[PDB]
Amino acid sequence: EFLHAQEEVKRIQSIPLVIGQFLEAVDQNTAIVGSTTGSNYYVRILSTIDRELLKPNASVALHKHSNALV
Amino acid sequence: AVQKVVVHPLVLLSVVDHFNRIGKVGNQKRVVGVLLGSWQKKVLDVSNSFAVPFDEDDKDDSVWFLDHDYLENMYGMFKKVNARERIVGWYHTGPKLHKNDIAINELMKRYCPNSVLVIIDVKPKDLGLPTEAYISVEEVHDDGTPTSKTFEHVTSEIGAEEAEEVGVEHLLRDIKDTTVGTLSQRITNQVHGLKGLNSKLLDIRSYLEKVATGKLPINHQIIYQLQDVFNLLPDVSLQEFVKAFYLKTNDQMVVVYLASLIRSVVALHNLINNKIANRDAEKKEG
Amino acid sequence: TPNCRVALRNDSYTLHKILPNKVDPLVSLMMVEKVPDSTYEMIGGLDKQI
Amino acid sequence: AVDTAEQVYISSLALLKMLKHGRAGVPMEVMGLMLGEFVDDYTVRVIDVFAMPQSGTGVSVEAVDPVFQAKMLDMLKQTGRPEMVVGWYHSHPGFGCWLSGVDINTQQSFEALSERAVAVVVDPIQSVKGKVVIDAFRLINANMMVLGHEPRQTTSNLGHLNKPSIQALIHGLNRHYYSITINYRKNELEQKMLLNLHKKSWMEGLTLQDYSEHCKHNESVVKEMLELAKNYNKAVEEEDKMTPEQLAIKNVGKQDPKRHLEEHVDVLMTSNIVQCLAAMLDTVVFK
Ligand SMILES: [Zn+2]
Repeated sequence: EFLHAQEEVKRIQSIPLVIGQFLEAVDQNTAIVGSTTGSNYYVRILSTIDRELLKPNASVALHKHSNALV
Repeated sequence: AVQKVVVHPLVLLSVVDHFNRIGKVGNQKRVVGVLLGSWQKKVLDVSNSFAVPFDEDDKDDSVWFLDHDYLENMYGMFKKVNARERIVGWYHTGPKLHKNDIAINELMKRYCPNSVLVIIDVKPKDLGLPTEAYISVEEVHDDGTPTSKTFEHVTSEIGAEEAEEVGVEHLLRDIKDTTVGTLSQRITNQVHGLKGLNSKLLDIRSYLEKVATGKLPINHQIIYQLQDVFNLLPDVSLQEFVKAFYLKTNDQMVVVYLASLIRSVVALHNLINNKIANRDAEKKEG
Repeated sequence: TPNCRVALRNDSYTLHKILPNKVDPLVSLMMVEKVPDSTYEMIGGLDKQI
Repeated sequence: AVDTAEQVYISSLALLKMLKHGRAGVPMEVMGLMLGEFVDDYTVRVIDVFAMPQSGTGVSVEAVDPVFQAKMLDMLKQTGRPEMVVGWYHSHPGFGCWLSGVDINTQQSFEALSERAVAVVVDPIQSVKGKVVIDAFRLINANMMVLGHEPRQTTSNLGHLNKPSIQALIHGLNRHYYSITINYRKNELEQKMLLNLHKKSWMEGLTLQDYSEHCKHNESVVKEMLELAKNYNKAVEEEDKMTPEQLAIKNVGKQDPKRHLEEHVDVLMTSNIVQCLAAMLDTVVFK
């Protein structure tokens, strides 16, 4: 089941991602990102990304439906 | 000219239930139905099918019933709800196939010119056999031989598109033969990959037992086509010798000093990190 | 709070959480976050202006 | 004499007809029927599903064609098995699952004709990864407004299978229709033939992928594993009392000391053993 978990975490990102830009970080594993569709959002972020690449600004990859940082 | 057929997993699946539909009155031990298809290239595609009433008699084995009118209307239905799909052939089961299949095929080649048939194996489902598909050509037989039909074979496979793997992966949920394998997974692939090696070989064992012993008339084509196999296996030599230990050692070096040492030192790091954190909580309890 | 953003549940529009960090778009080079580039002593000859 | 926590059995052959036909017409909200048998009071099974030709109206009562109805039923009587219709389904691409205002009228038509006539909503474009957004529902009366809607009783399997999701209770849940549980009539000889025939490789089990790319890959890992070993040197000879339980937690990065370590040692081990062990067997087996 540990290998099932790492697979399903892995295959959430190989997808037609949408691209927004990182805006602000609330805390651990949750932040504010604004999309390039307009309409600024507030979603959860992963545990994969090292958090030192989100300074105030970075173009980021976002899921369509769940809309989280990818 | 068919490269290979692609079996969508709804069709076989929709054969097994229809065998189970008639199974409450089951005395036929064969199920014949219509195989819809989508011809694209030299590779063939199948994604839908249905069944048709069919009977067959053990005596004289040449009185048989495909229903044309049932084949007309229900295909007219599936055309109306989906104009992408058309017929490509037919199916049956019971791997010891009845010899009537010349007559079944030569009838419904007036629906598809390059008609094709697929044998599924509902009850034998164990060792190495997903399905089997034939192709129909007719030479005389050979140069100085009488006439014949001679079904020929085209290789087969089981295909996969999106929104059926979604139906597949949600239905396995038990062991699944999990993604890219471990040590135990690869060794089992070598085990039952080799358990079918002699299984194909025990079949070719029995053929040249019962043809060379003296029962059934010999083919000539299969004999010399078997002959070149035995004059193609490699042997051991000095050039095989010095080369094998040249690159077995080279595979070995990566295992020996780079994997065994470094895994030990990491576990040796977990010694000191444990023993420091053990006794420093021990001596500082009181 | 003034300029207070809130987390809003996207279905039923209920207040999920008070969001901190009131709006600061494009404040990147503002508050530099790394100072050490030159020291106080390596200027020389400009003492009255210092 | 009232509803319970029921159960819906769908066959394996049904589910593949559902989300293939939904994936076929992905923009245009496809429509089909649901053909099974009301087996008792509070379980129901469905064995078979056939589709419907699509009209310009869409999912409504008018897309149900009565002459396509009785003709399709007739040619399933003599081949396969005849049985009663037990419901219907349609596809909602842009959102998960809830009965719309036109969906609720065609449910009234079937529940007046049939016993309960369970509807099914399938989202094909959301059902992608390893889970399926399929749900089944049933229209509740307004006569029980002074009584308990969802009239459930003596069982403890109501709190399972879903809590009522927020995107679905914003619509007519739970005062126009109720949810109902789904599990699968899953059996052997269909489980094993779908396992063993979709993922199998017989002669591939002793191939070689031989050595020009295998021994090349033996260079491809060792090189950065050298540099990552030098990074493993760095943290271990550091070893300072910087409150070392805090020093380990403020630099989690899915990084050097054990995470980016022996993971590579595993891949170097599994690739080379399975290569060399299959090499020795082919010398054994073939002369
Ligand atoms: Zn609808």
